[PDB]
Amino acid sequence: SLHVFLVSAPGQGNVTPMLRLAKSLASKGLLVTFSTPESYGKEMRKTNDDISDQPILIGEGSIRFEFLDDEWDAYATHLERVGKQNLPRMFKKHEEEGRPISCIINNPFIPWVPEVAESLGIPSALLWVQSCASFSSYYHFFNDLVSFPTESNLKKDVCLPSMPMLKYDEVPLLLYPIVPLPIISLKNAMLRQQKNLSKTFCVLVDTFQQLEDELIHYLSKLCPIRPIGPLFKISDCIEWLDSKSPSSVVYISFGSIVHLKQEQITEIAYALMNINISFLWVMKPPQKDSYDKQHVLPQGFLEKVGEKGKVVKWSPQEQVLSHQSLACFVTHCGWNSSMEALANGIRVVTLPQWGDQVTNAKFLVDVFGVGVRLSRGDLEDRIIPREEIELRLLEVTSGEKATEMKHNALRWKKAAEEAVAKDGSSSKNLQEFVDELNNF
Ligand SMILES: O=c1ccn([C@@H]2O[C@H](COP(=O)(O)OP(=O)(O)O[C@H]3O[C@H](CO)[C@@H](O)[C@H](O)[C@H]3O)[C@@H](O)[C@H]2O)c(=O)[nH]1
Repeated sequence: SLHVFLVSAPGQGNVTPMLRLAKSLASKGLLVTFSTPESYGKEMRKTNDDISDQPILIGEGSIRFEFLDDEWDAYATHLERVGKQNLPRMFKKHEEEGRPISCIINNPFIPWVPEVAESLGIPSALLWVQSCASFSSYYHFFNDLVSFPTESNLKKDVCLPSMPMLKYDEVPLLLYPIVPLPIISLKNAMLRQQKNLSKTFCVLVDTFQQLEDELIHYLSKLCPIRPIGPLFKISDCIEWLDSKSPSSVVYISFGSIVHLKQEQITEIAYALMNINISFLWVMKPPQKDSYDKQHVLPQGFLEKVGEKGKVVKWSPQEQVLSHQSLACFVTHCGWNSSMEALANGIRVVTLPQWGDQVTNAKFLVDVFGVGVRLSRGDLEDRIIPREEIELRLLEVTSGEKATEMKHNALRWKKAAEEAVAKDGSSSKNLQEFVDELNNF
């Protein structure tokens, strides 16, 4: 019935939640138009045959794919410029066909979208694609409410409300003073998103109330949040895994962006060879425009390790992480992977790299209690050697608190599944958002 337009920044980290939310809304019986820049839509339309220029009927609703014309930080202003003109182009064609948009939902890395929305008098909504503690970090940074590291004091602790104390290198690294050249682009977009929050009536977050309970209430009277996660639940690999014994495979994957250093890759392989543990390891091939090059393994690696180890280029990570044969998840602690691990009951080994990964790894290890810390990310600037890698793999699988960390994980999978059930907090939140879309 209701035409709700969704628009994502390019990239797995942003498209996966927007699309997951799109499927949620369509299931709730709405016309949902997902939109992403064409240069990126090109790459998911080649790999997908059901991204097929018809609505995919979901529940009582449907999902049409109207990619914004990319005409393609130099890119950031280009996407803004092109987009601020071509977006209303799409809201005229749509309106003048009897189906006009009643809400635009964007993610932070296109923070100008709310402006365009309010320019046309369309209500603007924000899908936050990180944790509520990541939101709270940015909100308090932008509004200058709590003290943060400065060039004058690069190592300052930070005390945010209803959060553990974070060390200088546990707050999302986009807020760190020492920021490389391109990293400034995303920094401003996050801060630009904090600015336009005034122009937004609802902030949706892929978290569940039990996971970040006290922070969500604190923000409910400051900058209210709507937890509607885990979105992925609300909305050769397997057979090989089907042939292992339960709780025995080390699964390793660092998402679609992180490309570790060769030296770091080598210490992981020797680590896995040494302790002779079963593993599934995603080693992402690079972009064919070099930039950074394909990794290599030790010689005879695959043949020394044998049936115990398996290297793939990409993985059905949702299917993998629900698999009883997994023992742990060496993760870069992206939020989409952190939520997948939490809602599947998987213990983690944290190797965060940049952005909010350091925060999420702080929480998984010290707050959520579901894993072991392996590294501290980019400000640490240290090749984690094979011996501590072997060390954390034994702590998380057979150490003293291994079963305790397992129990913790199970209870978070229990609590994640309550929230997504028909009457749970997140299902209710999501319906009350649908309840508010209609009423206005
Ligand atoms: O082999 C793989 C590896 C990953 N995934 C999927 O890829 C996504 C990974 O997302 P995430 O865990 O969020 O990793 P990144 O792509 O690095 O996410 C980026 O965007 C997120 C939202 O801004 C931030 O939390 C991260 O810091 C940023 O790196 C998840 O849906 C995984 O299931 C696969 O299907 N197969």
